[PDB]
This record gives sequence, C-alpha cells and structure tokens, in this order.
Amino acid sequence: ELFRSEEMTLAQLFLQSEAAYCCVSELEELGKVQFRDLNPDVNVFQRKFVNEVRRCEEMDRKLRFVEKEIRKANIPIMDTGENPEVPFPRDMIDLEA
Amino acid sequence: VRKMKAIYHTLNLCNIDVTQKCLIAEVWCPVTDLDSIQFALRRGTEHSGSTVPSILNRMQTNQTPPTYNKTNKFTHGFQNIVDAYGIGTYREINPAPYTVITFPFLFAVMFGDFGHGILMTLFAVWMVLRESRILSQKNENEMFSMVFSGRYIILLMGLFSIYTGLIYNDCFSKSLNIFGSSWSVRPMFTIGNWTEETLLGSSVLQLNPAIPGVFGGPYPFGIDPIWNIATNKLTFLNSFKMKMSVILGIIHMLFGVSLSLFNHIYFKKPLNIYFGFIPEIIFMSSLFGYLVILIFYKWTAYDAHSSRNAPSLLIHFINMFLFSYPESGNAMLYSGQKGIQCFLIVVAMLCVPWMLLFKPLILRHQYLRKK
Amino acid sequence: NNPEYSSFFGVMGASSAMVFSAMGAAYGTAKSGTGIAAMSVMRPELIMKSIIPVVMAGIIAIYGLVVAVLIANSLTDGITLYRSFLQLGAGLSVGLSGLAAGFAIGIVGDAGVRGTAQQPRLFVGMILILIFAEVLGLYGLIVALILSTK
Amino acid sequence: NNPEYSSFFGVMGASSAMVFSAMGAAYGTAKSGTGIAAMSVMRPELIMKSIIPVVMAGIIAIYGLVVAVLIANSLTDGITLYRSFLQLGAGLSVGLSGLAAGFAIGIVGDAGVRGTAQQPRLFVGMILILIFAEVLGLYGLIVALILSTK
Amino acid sequence: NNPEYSSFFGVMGASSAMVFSAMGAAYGTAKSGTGIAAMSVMRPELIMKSIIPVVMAGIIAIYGLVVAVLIANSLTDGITLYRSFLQLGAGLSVGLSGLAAGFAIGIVGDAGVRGTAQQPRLFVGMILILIFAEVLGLYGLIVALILSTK
Amino acid sequence: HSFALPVIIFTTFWGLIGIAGPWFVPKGPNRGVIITMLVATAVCCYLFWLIAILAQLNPLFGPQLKNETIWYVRFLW
Amino acid sequence: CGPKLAACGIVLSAWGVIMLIMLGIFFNVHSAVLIEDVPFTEKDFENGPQNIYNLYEQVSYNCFIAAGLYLLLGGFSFCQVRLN
Amino acid sequence: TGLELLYLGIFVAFWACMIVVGICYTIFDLGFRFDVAWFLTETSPFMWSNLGIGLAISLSVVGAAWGIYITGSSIIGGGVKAPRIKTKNLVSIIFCEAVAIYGIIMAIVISNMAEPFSATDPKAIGHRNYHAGYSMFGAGLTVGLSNLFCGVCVGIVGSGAALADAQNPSLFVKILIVEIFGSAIGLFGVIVAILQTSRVKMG
Repeated sequence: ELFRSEEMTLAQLFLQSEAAYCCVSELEELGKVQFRDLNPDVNVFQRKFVNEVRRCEEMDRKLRFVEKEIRKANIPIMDTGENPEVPFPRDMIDLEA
Repeated sequence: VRKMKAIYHTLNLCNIDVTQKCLIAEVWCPVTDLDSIQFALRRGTEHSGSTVPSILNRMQTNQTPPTYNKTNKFTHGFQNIVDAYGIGTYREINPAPYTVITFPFLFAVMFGDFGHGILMTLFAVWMVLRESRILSQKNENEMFSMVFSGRYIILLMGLFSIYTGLIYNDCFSKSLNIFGSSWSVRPMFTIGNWTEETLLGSSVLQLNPAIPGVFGGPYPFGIDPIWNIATNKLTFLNSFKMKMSVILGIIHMLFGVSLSLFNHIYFKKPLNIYFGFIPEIIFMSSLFGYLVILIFYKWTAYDAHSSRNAPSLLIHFINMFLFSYPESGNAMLYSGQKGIQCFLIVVAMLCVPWMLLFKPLILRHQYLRKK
Repeated sequence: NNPEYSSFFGVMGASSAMVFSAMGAAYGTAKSGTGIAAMSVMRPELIMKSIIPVVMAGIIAIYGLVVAVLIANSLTDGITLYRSFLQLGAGLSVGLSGLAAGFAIGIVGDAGVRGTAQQPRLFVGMILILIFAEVLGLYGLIVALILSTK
Repeated sequence: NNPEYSSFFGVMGASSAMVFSAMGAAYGTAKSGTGIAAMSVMRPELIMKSIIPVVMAGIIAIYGLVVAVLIANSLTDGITLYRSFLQLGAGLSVGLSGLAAGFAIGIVGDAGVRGTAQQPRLFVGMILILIFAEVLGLYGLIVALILSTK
Repeated sequence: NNPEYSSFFGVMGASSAMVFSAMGAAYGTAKSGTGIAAMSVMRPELIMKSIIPVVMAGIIAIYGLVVAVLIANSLTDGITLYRSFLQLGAGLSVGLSGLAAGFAIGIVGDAGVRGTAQQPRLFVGMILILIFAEVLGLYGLIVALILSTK
Repeated sequence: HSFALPVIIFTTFWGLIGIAGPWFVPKGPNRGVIITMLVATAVCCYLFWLIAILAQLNPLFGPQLKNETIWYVRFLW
Repeated sequence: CGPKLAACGIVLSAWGVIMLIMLGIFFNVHSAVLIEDVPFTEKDFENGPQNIYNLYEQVSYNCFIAAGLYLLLGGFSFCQVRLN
Repeated sequence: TGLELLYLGIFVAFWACMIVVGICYTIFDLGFRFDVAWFLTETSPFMWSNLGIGLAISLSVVGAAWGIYITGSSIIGGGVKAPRIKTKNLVSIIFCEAVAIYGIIMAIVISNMAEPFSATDPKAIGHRNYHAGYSMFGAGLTVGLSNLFCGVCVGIVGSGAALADAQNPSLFVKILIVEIFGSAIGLFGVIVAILQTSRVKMG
C-alpha cells in the first residue's frame, strides 16, 4: 500500500533461448520489471549479441539517412498506427536487405 | 528497430557461461506482479516454437532491492519532488502521500492571497482542461513542459491558496465583503465617554483600545476586514502569522517523529524506538508543548480591559528554556508555572544521554556478546 | 520630553534591516548565480535544481524586510529613545547577520553548484550546508524580534 | 517648533534614493552590457533576448526615482524632524537596496548571458535568478514607501 | 537618575554577540563548504562525515544567539550604565571570540576536508583540531555569561 | 451566544471529512492515498482555521484609523 | 497578431473582467475598505455622504468601462486565436 | 599596493571615528557642540575664496598635465614608426592647454573680484560677504575639478587618436570629434563657474 515503499521480489529464471527474445519483448511491453545486470564485463565486443545490436545500430543509421532524404524532399511520413516487434526468426535480414 | 535494439541490449545484460544452454536471468518485480511476469514469460514461450515456460524461483539471499512506487496524474509530481531529494529505503514510509496535502498546504499558508489563489487555480485548470490536446504538442519549451508536468500539484496548491487567502481575508490588500465585522461605527464612540475622540478624528489620527461597550464583540469569521484599511494592521496580522507558523511547525515536526515510530515498527527495531523515538519525542514534546499551550492561554486569559501590563509570550518561553526569570517584571500567567517550566526542561535534558551514548554502549556490548 | 533625535536610531534600525539584508542577499545571488551560469554549460539538466542557493539568499532579504517593516510600523514622534536603541540593535542584529549569512550562501552556493556539476550526489550536501548558512539570517531575525519588542 | 536644519536629512533621503539606485542600475547596466557585447560576436541572435538584465537595471533606477520624487514632493520649509528622519530612512532603504540589487543584476546578467551563449537552456534559469536579484530593489522600495508614508 | 543613552551600549552588546558570531559562523561555513564541494568529486562518500566543521560553525552562531538573547532579556530604559557596559563587554567577548573560532573552523575545515579525502586517517586528528577551534566560542561565551550577570 | 458553536461547526465538518470521508472511500490502489488526503486535509485545515479564530478571540487592541476613515465610518456601514 | 498575442488577450480579458466587476460591486455597495482608491477632496466632507457616494458611482463606472475594454479584447482575441 | 592600503587605512580609521563621534554627540545630548553653524562662520570667507582660486588653477593644471602626458607619450611612441603623427595629433595637446587656459581665465576673474573686509564678527561680516566667500570657493572648485576631469579625458582620447593615426592616416580627422566632446566639459566648468561668481561683492 502506497503509504510506504512497495514490496519487491528478487527472482532468478531459466530463460530458454528460443523464447528469450519473445519473453524480453513481452516483459518490456508489460513495463513492470527491472532486470539485474549479470555481466559486469559488458562492452562493445564483450556483449553476447554484438552483431544483433550492431545491425540495429546500422539499420537505425539507414533509417536516419532515408528519413533525412525524405524530410529534405518534404515527402509526408505517414506515422499511422502502433506496432509489435519483429519475429525472433531471422526476418531482420529481409528488413536489412 | 528501436524495440529490437532494446531487446538485444537487455539480452546482453544476461549471462551465458561456456557450457551454458539456456540463458540465466534475474529480475526485480513487484511482489503483487510476480504472477504478471510469469504470465508474460509463459506467453513469450507461447509466441515461440519453445515449450519451456522459463519459470522463476523467488530469491532469499538478497541485497536491498531498488525502490518502486506506482503513480498517476494526481500523485506523480508529488512522488517526483520527494524522489528529487532522495529515494526511500526499501519498505520505508513514503513522504509522497502525506506530501500530496502538506506541500500544497505549506505553500498556501505562505502564499496567502485569495485573488492569486483564483489566478493559480485558473492557470492550472486551463492546463488540465486542454490536457488531451497538450499531450500531443511540443516539449522543447521547457517552462511549458515543467508547468504542464506540475498541473495537478499546481492546481491543488492554487485551490488551497484560495482557502488560506479567504481566511486571511485578503486579495491585493483588499477584503471580501462576505463577512460581517467586529469593528464599531462612529455612533458607538459618541456615547458621552470618548465622544471627543470622534471630533479629534477630523484633524488627527486616533486608536481604538477595544474597550468593552465600545468594541463590536468577539469575532466569528476569519481575519476581520477592518485590518485591511487600519494603519496599525501589520502588528495584529504579524502576531497571528508568527504564532500560527510556529504552531504549525511544531505540529509538522511532531507528525514527522510520529512517522519515525511507525517506520521503526515496520522494520522491527526495538533499539531505534527505545534509544531514538522515545527520548526524542519526550525532548521535543516537553519543549514544544509548553510553547503552544502558553500561546493558547494568552489568547484566552488576556483581553482589551487587561491588555496594558499583560506579559510577553516569547519572554516566558525564553526564561523557561534558560531558567532565567528574575522573579520580577512581566507577571506569571498561572499557579505553579515556575515548577512546570523547571520540570519540562529537566525532563528534556534527561533524554540526551540515551540519544548520545547509551545506544552506542549497548551496541558495543551486543557486538562483543555476538561472538 | 523624549529626545528629538530619538527616532533617528529607530529609522536606522528599519533601514539597516533592509539594506544590509539586501547586500547579503545580493552577494548570495551574485556568487551563486555566477556558479549556476558557469555550471549550466555542460549541465542543461541541473539548471533548475541549482536555483536553491539563489532563492535561499532571497530569504535573507525577507528577514530584513520582516524586521524593517516591524520596526518601521512601530516608529512614532514620541519614541522613548530606549525603544529606538532596541530598534537599532534589532536592525543590525538581523541586517549584519543577514550579510554574514548571504556571504556563506554566496560562497557555498557557488562551490556547491560547481561540485554538483562534477558529482550529482553533492545536491543533498549542498542543501544541508546552505541550511547552516541560511540560519544565520534566522538567528539575526530572532534577536531582532526580541529586541524590537522588549 | 522645528529646527531649520531639519529638512537636510529628508533631502539626503530624496537624493540617496536616486543616487544609490543610479549607481546600482549603472553597475547593473555596465556589467551586463559588457557581457552582452562579448556574447553577441558568437551569437548575434541572442542580443534582443539578452537585454533583460539591462531592463531590470533600469527598473532599479525607477525604484530610486519613485522614492526620490515621493520624498521631494513630501518635503516642506518646516518639516517635523521625525518625518525628516523617516524620509532619510526611505531614501537609504530603497537606495542602498537598489545598489545591492544592481550588483546582483550586474553579476548575474554578465554570467547568465555568457553562460546562455554556451548553453541556450540557461536563459530560463537566468531570468528566474535575475528576478530574485531585481526584487531586492523592490523590497527596499516596500520599506521606503512604508517609512516615507508612516 | 540613569542617563537615557545608557541602553545604547546594552543593545550594541546584543548586536555584537549576534553579528560577530554570525560573521564567524558564516566564514567557518563558507570555507568548509567550499572544501566539501571541491572534495566531493574525488570522495563522494565523505560528504556526510565532512559536515562536522559546518555544524561547528553553525554552533558559533548559536553562542552569539544565546548571549544576544540573555542581554536582550536584561535590558530596561532605566538600566544603570554599569550594567550596559557589562552587556557590551559580554557582547564583544562572545561575538569577536566566535569570529576567531569561526576563522579557525573555516581554515581548519577547508584544509581538513581536502586532506581527509587523500588520507582518511586525518579525520581522527581534524575533529580534535576543530574542537580546539570551537572551544574559543565557548570561552567567549563563558566570559560573556560572567560579565552579563555581574 | 458563544464562539464555541462556530468552533464546533468547523470541528464537526472536518471531523466528518477525516472519519466518515475515509469510511466512504472505494476499493483500489489509490485507497490509502485518498484516505491520507482526506485525513491530513481535515487535520491541517481544521488546525489552521482553529488557530486563526483563537488568535482573533479577545483582541488586546483595536484598529488605528486615518482622519478620513474616522469620518466615513459614520455612513459606509 | 499571431497566436501568442491572442492567448495573452484571452487571459488578460478573463482576469481583467473578473477583478474589475468585483471592484465595481465593492464600490456600488460603498464598502468602507475602498476609501483609499476614491479620488475625494476636502470639500467632499461637506454636507454628508452624497458627495462620496457620487464618487463611488464614478469610480465603479471606471471599472465597468475598463472591464468593457477587456470584453472587447476578449472577443477580438477569441477570433484571432482561431484565425492565426 | 602599499600607499593604497595606507590611504584606505587612514580613510577607514577616519570614518570609523566619524561614525562614533556622530553617534556620541547625538546620544550624549551634545548637539550644542558639532556646531556646523560655528564652522561655516568663524572660518574666514577669504580661506574659502583662496582655496577656490588656488584649486581653480591647480586642478585645471593637474588635468591638463595628465592631458599632455597621456596624449604626448603616445605621440612620441607612434612617432618613431610614423613621423606624420608629430604635427596633426598636437591639436589634442592644444585642447589640454585649453583646459588649463579655462582654469586661468576663471581664476583671474575670481581673484580680480576679491577685496578686504575691515570687520571680524559674523554679524558685521554679514550675508553678502559670506556668500562671496562660499561662491568663489564653489566656483573655483567647480572650474578646477571640471577641468581636472576634462583634461584627463582629452588626454586619454588624444592617445586614442594618436595610436589609431599611427596605423591609418585617415582616422585622426574623424576621431577628432571625441576630443571636441571632451573639451566641452572644461568649458561647462567655466560657464557655471562664471554664473556661481557672477553676483558676488565683498566689503
């Protein structure tokens, strides 16, 4: 009850890799959890998903590039609706293409 | 892309040892929403070719968790201004719900104008009424972002500032004509006695001493309208706002030590109650109680026909705290008051060693015994 | 009867209460406002939070105002000279103590703000030290209330 | 009845209201107008926004003028020595509070404008801090209005 | 009868007790508060221990408050000139001694805080150094209590 | 007649707000906050007004008035 | 004009009318607190309250007229805020 | 440093005495001493007059001296690398001499209005004689100090013109306008000093 600081719970879990992406995404869609950092050694080449994030970093630069061209051209970005994440399957490669 | 980047960045906080098949992960969740995250895990597996529900164990060998509070429109700004000084300890009593009233209250007690109360109310109302529009707009005007993000806190304090401003009977040093008055019309001074002063008034300033028969009797509203126009008004208004602010301060400090007890109860700490709260509240209460008591006693025991040679409140409080009354000058207010003055101070002085040293000493013995 | 010059010392009471307090609050605001301006350069986030010393220095002007008004509204032609010396004593007891407090708020506000730029944890420490600066105006107010009503 | 020399103090009030607020507003304009010039070379856009310290420095001289005129209209060939001291008090209490406010407007204006040139987010903080400086003139004006009308 | 000016030295006593103690506490707070702020970057954990010089500076203003209040409580229009000189002596005795104690607390605090961050062992020493500063406010008080009660 | 009746009116008004108000609050996460709001409002607002009226009782001195006002208080009330 | 001036004129219109009508009322009830606002003279103490009552009417009209200018500012600004 | 701390030390010690003395003569009921009426009567009108005359010259000459050396030392310095400087920029010195000339014009006038009294009691001396003394003082002080400032100004801006002309020949003709505005200050210090003197007569 809000007259005091809320009761939390620390928990440990066995996240199956093929579920992991989906689970993280659903948890971020819920927005009611804080992950612990379990990698004190985390760095640009020490991070377990270097490539996956680096692809996102570049795809974001590609988005920014095409967006700047569109905004210079003043072509209307439609900005309609709201959307889910990509599948865990490798469909991000078709998006990168 | 942005979601995907974030997802993989969160996955990068997980661990995978060299043999490791699954991903080990850890979270803080609200105890109330342990089920909600387990549902999200099961659904996350069900959105995948996996069958493994990825279920958690509750941890016991725990460091102190991060502190969370749920918030909404009428409460978020109040939590933010509390968090801005510091984040409460886990399970600690939260200032924010008490703050939802008391911050607006202290603001309005200071900001005591009826018309400014209206203008503040109108300003915040126009932000709340336009809210659904404004939420779509630019944020790069930081002043506009701040005042809009404060809209609920600002409205509340504005409303309370009407309330305080009304009781102070003042907008822009103007009264409201809603109240009656205890002030006396010129005919009441013409009663043979003092009738000459009504003629002197054609040429010179004069003071009403509030004497019986002439005075318009004890007043039932807030501040009497007359002090807005009166030349000596600041003396009267100050006696109020000084004594009032002192009283409110004592009250708020007595609430804070009372909250300390309940916080120490929730943490189950006998030492903090016994060596902290008890001697502390006795110290505070013995010093503070007499002051407030004597302020109320002056307001009841003295009046116009006893006003000359009435004692100073502040002098008796100082001479209590310093034992320094010279048996002379200002009159004592009630029978045995000297004994009470001595007693309450000595009782507060007796609290100090419990706070200062006896806790450290019993703690030293406990640590020497716990071997 | 009562000496003709008597109200001069009561006036200097009211004047000193406002004047030296405005010098104190001006120093406080000048030094801390400089520290805020220099700190803002690489800290857009801290600019609002850092106003603490500036507004607190303003309090010393108000303690000066309180005593100055309290004296000024208590003046009269007939003033007993003793009451005028009480009013000088009051007007200096706040006024110069507010000058002292304003010095402390100016130096502390400047340093505290710059240190908070370097290390955001200092924000609490800055508030606490500024309280031990600001209370010097308040003690000057207490004495000046006691004197101006003795 | 009243000393012929009596009006001398009340004249020093009218004078000192204007004199020390002119010094305050001059320093406030001098210090901040040095900063505006130095800034404008890098940020030609900020000139019109950066004038505000100078405008508030002007306002301090207006508080001087207000009391100076209020006293100079109140003076007379036989003024009661009490009212002559009350007027000296009003003059010093706006005048030197104006000086203090002008010092604060000066320092805050210079620092604030240069800081704004390096960080446009400072502008909001600078205006707030400048009001906390400029109001010291207004607090001096309050006491001076009280004393001159008491 | 007692001369009507006799209260002047009494109220200057109360003023000097307050004012010079607030000046000492302000300087002791300003230097140590600069020390804390400049230290915080390298040793953020030391802020809460480092307040002690600031607290002891605050205490010096409390010594001045106490004596200024005791003096004020003892004033009357009819005061015998002897007692008013005692009150001046008490006022200066605490007030300037607290100025001295405050000067020491300022210098010791700034050196003591900056030293402690480079070497924690200094703390045990600098608290004792600060005691040997703060006791000057206590001696000034003791003399002022004696004098103001003869 | 006594001032005690106005006191008891304000006392009762805030007492209902600080007791019966809570006893009409709905069920949901905001309940503790709303109860605290009602209670703390009644407590502080009762005390603020109570102290203001208590200081207004038994006035030790009346108004000082300007020459002009001392004439107009013949007619304007 | 622009939207900024129209938004200013809306807020000024609202607060100006609200306050000036309250003053117009307080003047028309001849309330004792208001004396310092009235531009009376030494002759206005002759005969009785009729002279001061006429001034309370004139000054009440000043506020109603000024509130009328704030109503005109209102109507103009409620057009301009939509037009700009 | 040293002499500024000595001038400040004397200045603070003086005003620290004067605050205390002014308080003492008020609170001890001694307003029958501090008789400024005595100071302004028994101090001879000839003293106020002759300080006025002496300062009317000497302060004008002090302002013209700084006038000369501030512009002159720049004329010389630029003149090494730009010999053209040593004639055209001399007009700034001529305006510094003109500030001294304004001194001597005014001080000869005031001097040639002084005459002996043949009386020594303030009643017999009388208002005309006192008003001559005080007027000749204030006039002589006003031309003296106004020329002091004017001469320093024209000096400063004469170095102005000279150091600029050393780098571009055309600038001097346009910069010369500021020297005219500087020089007007000394002339204002004459016009008012004439008016302050214009109605006096001793006897």
